[PDB]
Amino acid sequence: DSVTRMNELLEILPAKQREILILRVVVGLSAEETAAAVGSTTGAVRVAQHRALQRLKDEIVA
Repeated sequence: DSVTRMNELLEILPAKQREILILRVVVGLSAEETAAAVGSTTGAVRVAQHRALQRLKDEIVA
């Protein structure tokens, strides 16, 4: 199940990064709305996004 694999991948990330990716990508919050939602700065959300995609890319590639 594709969503099953997705959740297993997401479970590889820190909670905060999972939350950010779900909010930005699946739900569709902007970076600003996401930062407001999770009590961060937009800058912090951008950094977390970068760190998340890199960890994901690592897993997918390997």
